[PDB]
Amino acid sequence: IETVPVKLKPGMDGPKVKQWPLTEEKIKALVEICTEMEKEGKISKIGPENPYNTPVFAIKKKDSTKWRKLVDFRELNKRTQDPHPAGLKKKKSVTVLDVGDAYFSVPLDEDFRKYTAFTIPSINNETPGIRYQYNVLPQGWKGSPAIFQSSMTKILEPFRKQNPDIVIYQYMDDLYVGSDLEIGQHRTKIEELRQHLLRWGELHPDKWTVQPIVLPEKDSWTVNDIQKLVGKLNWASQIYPGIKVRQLSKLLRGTKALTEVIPLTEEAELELAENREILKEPVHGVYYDPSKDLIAEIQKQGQGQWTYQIYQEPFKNLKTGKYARMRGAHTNDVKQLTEAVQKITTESIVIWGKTPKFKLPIQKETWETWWTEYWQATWIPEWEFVNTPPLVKLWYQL
Amino acid sequence: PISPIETVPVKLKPGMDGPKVKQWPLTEEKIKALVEICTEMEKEGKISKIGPENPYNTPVFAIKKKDSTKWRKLVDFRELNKRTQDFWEVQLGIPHPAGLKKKKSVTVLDVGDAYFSVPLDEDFRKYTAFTIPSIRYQYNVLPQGWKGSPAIFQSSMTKILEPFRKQNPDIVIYQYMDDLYVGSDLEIGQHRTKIEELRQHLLRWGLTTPDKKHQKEPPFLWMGYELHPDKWTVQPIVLPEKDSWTVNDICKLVGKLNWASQIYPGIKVRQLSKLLRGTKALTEVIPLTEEAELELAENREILKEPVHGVYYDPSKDLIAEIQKQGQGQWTYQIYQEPFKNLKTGKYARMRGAHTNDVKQLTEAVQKITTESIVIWGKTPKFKLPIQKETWETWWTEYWQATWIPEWEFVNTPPLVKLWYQLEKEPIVGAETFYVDGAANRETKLGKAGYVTNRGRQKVVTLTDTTNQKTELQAIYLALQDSGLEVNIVTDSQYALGIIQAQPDQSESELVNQIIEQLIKKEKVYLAWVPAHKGIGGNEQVDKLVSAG
DNA sequence: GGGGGGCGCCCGAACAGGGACT
DNA sequence: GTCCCTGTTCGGGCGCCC
Ligand SMILES: Nc1nc(=O)n([C@@H]2CS[C@H](COP(=O)(O)OP(=O)(O)OP(=O)(O)O)O2)cc1F
Repeated sequence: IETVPVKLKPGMDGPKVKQWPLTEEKIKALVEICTEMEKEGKISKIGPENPYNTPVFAIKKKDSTKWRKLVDFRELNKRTQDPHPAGLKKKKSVTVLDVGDAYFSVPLDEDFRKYTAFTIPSINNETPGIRYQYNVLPQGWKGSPAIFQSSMTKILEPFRKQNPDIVIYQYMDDLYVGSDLEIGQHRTKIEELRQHLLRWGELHPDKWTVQPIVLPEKDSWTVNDIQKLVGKLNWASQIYPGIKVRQLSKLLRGTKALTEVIPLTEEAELELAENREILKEPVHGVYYDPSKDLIAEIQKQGQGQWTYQIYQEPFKNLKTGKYARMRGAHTNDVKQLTEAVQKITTESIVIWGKTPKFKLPIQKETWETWWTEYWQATWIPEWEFVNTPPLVKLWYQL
Repeated sequence: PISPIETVPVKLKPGMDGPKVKQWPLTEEKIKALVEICTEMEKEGKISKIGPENPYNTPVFAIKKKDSTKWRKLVDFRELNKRTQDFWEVQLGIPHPAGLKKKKSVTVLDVGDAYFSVPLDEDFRKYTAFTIPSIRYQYNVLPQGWKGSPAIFQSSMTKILEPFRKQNPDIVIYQYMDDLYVGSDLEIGQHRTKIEELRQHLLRWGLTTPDKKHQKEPPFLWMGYELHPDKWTVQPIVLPEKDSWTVNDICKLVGKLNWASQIYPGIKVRQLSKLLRGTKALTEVIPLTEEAELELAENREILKEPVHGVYYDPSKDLIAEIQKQGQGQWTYQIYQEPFKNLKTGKYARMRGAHTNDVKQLTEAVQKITTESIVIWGKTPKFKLPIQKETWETWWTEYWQATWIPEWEFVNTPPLVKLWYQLEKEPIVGAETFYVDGAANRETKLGKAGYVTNRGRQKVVTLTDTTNQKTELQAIYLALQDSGLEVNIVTDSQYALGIIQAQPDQSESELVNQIIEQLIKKEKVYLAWVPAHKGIGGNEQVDKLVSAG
């Protein structure tokens, strides 16, 4: 099969990211997988005159004895020369299948190959790194689904005609499949498709919570209560211009003890009623724009609770939600946090068919030390680390 | 001989051309070492006489080796290096003896004239023209001085050994440049037979292994260590004894100490390291501070002691133990059976303007984890001087994701603790201070002060200051004039973000004074309010400190 | 004495991103 | 906008290995 020429963005060079250290488990899996892929023409050994490199690692799926190689092509994808269904976000069930295997059947433009180099490390540096290069469409490169789209459309073609109200969507190595079939018939449907895919060679979108901002109800308000209140509202009013603060702020006339209780005037009692409602009405006027990135922000609320907001322009939230989890001993913030970004990435792909840039409330080294131990997705969002002002923490609190 | 291995294709950077640079003068002795070496290389086809068809040239020299009798020929290719393409370095780090496993039979072998056994690409040979003054040659093999040589050799060597590795997966070959550690679980006769097979393999590809450099009996000299059978040791470390120290002197002592700390527990270099600040040149001389003075002494005593490390048993566990050293310094020992270190180390990296002990401990744990994964390929278990409750508190009240892997408490002081604890709710019967500060960008003049619910007000004036600074000054002021219990209300996001992270150390003299006060107090409570929104008595204090 | 690649350690220079202010 | 303050990368010395 003749290849599809591909190019980098203009004025851009190939990736040069250093490999990071791997556990013994992972290196053995990768050495094992790679020698096979080399036995099948899918990858070739290369020298160091190829100046490019991209990190690699591996994940062990669920309960299994099978590892998945996972190359981190985020950089490459950023440098690679560049129709999502609104219906998918509305389905009782949505199932996610891993069709990455399919790509190894399509040769990779010879001139491009060099930009996909990677390196396998050794334990305790017993050897120099072993460098490989790709000869087919690599999994995790955004080029792979593009170039394979046409063949993809032929495969799913009659499964779709035969099942015209099952919606099938593809993102990178992933196939999303939604139906309103009761579980069992959805399950029997899914296996039908999988059978259909070996012949060529779970979610619930409808029940996703939106997380409103909310205000304390109290019989006794102190000066401190009211000050906290007013400050939270002053900020909330950047999101909801409806919000008002003047009558409440009037109770903090003078200079008073933090624990002095203050009887709410009926006006201030009134605007409390308003604001409580101006929060219920949805955020007016926010249009998804695919020329810009989805920004995701995450806040640790404690007790295993996590909050987040997806937006593209500050205060213009496309969505705002919450992630709850286990309350006890073995609670691991880093594990919860990577589970959070995986549930959130998943929702974004489903709703807007795109990946968010995460702003993460963790130290960079703490995160890079451990995230690949809790990762289970075939893709990898972009992120940046950010020590979040302890003010926003209280804004989204439940 | 020259390997019949395929050359590695190299090219200059685009639009660039080879180097033209005059040979510089040479010692007579070096000139003779040089032509003895060249007349021999040329004879073996490792170098070729060139003519006027070669425009290029690059200066050469030589230095005695570690055997003090033989010369090493070098080429200052600094210019050609700039115009040579990028490589991806394949050497990902440095092997460490503590990652080796007990072996029944061991051998160490050097490759003879390693580089000069690997051919250099033909199209690139011309750019390596040099001149021996007393003859003009060019390289047919890899030259020592070019930036392509290490990776091309390291990769070439890896090719050559793959066949033998695959044929013999249970012989372990640590491969560092041309140095080979070969280990096996065979009896000494079978092992020696395998070494011969390895030497023939190597010799088939043009790589000789001279007996002169073939170690057969313990202890083995490897990577700067001595490998005995049950233990390993670092070849002796000698510390300079100048009585006048330069920057370079210092830089040369911190290195040898860092080197030492991998097996010498308790090493410290904070006070030495501080000297290195501001010094605009290596030759600058500096007087040892009194505490630097003392520190160097502590380390000198440490080096006198006799110390070794042991090898690695994968059947057992990896345990890492951490000791607090003071001033943001940490020592650790990694082991499997008590009092038999695999290795040791230190962490002394100051990161953050402001920080505290629990943070740094978390940073020490992360460094040790990453390093255990490189050396043994798995995380260790921890023993830390921090109570479960302390860690639990911190995790509970820190607005960030933080975590430590499996660990058990060790009451070996000095224990790690939180030196003060802000309150979650405002304090009954504690004077309430409303603080604030303002500053004039042009004059650098400012004011900081407070107003309290009991009628107190104070305003302090400052010079050469800033907004942030005056906000921090106001707070310090309220701590100074308050009782053992105080409520403080500020509108400064800056100030609230520092203090809420419970620091116990800072770069800032002012934050340090603030920390002192927070430690003395019985209860503090810090609240925030938005500025310029008429919120009394933030409003009242705003007017006061706003005479600018 | 002048060269090279790797890792480590410290440092200061550069530059990025958020807050407060004119 | 600018100024201030904080965090990152990155290059420069030195240590060790070959
Ligand atoms: N200082 C050095 N610069 C180098 O470029 N090298 C290179 C990298 S390793 C290669 C050969 O190292 P060796 O020290 O075994 O020296 P050799 O092979 O040149 O000669 P031999 O082994 O002593 O026969 O030379 C070594 C150095 F010690």
